[PDB]
Amino acid sequence: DIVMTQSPDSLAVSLGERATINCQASRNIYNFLAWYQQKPGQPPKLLIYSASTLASGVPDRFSGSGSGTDFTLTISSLQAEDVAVYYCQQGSSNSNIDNPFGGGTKVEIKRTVAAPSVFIFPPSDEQLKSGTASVVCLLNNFYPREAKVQWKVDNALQSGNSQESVTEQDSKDSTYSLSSTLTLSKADYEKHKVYACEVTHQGLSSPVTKSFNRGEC
Amino acid sequence: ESCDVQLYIKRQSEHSILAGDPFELECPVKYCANRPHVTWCKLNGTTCVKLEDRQTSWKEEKNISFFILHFEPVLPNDNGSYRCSANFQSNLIESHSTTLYVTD
Amino acid sequence: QVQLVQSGAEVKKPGASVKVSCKASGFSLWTYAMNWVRQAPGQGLEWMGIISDDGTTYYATWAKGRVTMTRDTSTSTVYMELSSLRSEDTAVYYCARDAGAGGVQDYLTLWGQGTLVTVSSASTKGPSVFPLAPGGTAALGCLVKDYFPEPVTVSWNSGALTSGVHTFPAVLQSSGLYSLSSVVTVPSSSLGTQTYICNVNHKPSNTKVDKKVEPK
Repeated sequence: DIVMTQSPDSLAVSLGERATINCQASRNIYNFLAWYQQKPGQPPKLLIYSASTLASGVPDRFSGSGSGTDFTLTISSLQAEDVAVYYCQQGSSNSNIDNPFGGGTKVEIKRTVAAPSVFIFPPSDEQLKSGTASVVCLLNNFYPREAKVQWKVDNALQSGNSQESVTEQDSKDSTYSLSSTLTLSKADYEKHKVYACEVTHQGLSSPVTKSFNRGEC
Repeated sequence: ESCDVQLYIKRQSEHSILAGDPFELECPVKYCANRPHVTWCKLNGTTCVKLEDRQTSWKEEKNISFFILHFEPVLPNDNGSYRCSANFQSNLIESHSTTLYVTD
Repeated sequence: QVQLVQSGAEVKKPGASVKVSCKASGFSLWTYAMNWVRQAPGQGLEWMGIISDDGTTYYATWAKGRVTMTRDTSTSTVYMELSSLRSEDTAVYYCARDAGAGGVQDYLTLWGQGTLVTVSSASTKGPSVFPLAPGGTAALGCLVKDYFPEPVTVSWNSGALTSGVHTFPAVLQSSGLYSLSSVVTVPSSSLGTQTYICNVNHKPSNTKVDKKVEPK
């Protein structure tokens, strides 16, 4: 087996600055090491092969170095189109191996702290007919990605009944947005009045709470 | 940028090695872009019989590429004559044999 | 030019097998080996194996006894069959041309478009689309709920409205159906004048839904 390890898991660099990512092999793979870039909903694209040879057409802001067990990919000046997941891949052996790819490093643009704008949506009347209520909390255009959302139903903190989803970094302003959906049976929804989502984020000095009372305009 | 494949084991090449030690048998390979599918075979009289389910790897050292057969570890019966082989275009390339001498 | 064209998305029940194909154009399967690589949603690339110039196969340890790679050199088509499918086999399956002739993968120079294989007890179902009704900015949206399988797409006002749109990645619910929201921020003052319609495409069920979102 040859275990391939990338570090860090994710890297945030300000536009125009240097990005360096690491790939390590558990045993000597010489210069049989390639690098790939992958954007959402696309196949990977080859950037570097033989540790340091740029593939045809790849901008020369990309460079690879290393040999043996320690390898690096460097982006000399990060551009918006470089936001992607990067993988390394060993081509020395496949004798009893788990994976010749490393686990990947996500590269993102670092920007100034931006607090989320927060919105709450009650379930629609149309949905309530089908016997389910979805309550949505929207955290819009924030940075960094880390945020906490707490659902509170008549001051009672909720657990296990919400899912969240996060967008990819916005190409224009380098922010994220996040939704949290609280799912309740019609029955349980109608037992209560106050529906609140409580948002904490680095950019907020104290929590932001949005709420509504069921049935109210 | 472009060249024919060579498996350039020199004529009358030999190695002697301690039984119970690891050994890496080298097939020097010259190729330019499209790395060949190199296999190993061991001579049984006139026939070079392809070795199956063995540990192999690639090594590069000082601008020389080698295809490696691993012995982990060498056993007495590993004694004999070995060749590396590869398809290139529509040709079968076969190296000169290399001979192994195992000290039991 | 040189191309790799893969077979269409598959939906499979637990315990089934799948055979995905990859037709190569503009090179011989004797010149360059073919690799198969999968990726579960939001996860890393997992190499499955390689089929060499002469048809010899080599597999990742986990793939042995589960994955069978074959070829037909007369059509330059390679095949990946995966047996005893489980929900965790849900993934995009890629073929990729090796730089080399096989044995050991070298590096990958050209990729297929990928084939989504979804493994689930669920039946194919179009979404229910619900309104998410609305400083001087308002938020509005559509909840696209209870569809199977992936993918859905969402546009706003037939593609005329793009600014401020965020369409969230789907989550898989415990029911085994997917759900996503699409939202947009607009001027609060515009709400009386401007009509907002989300356009929802679920290609697996051949379903299109438009939903007007009103402030109510």
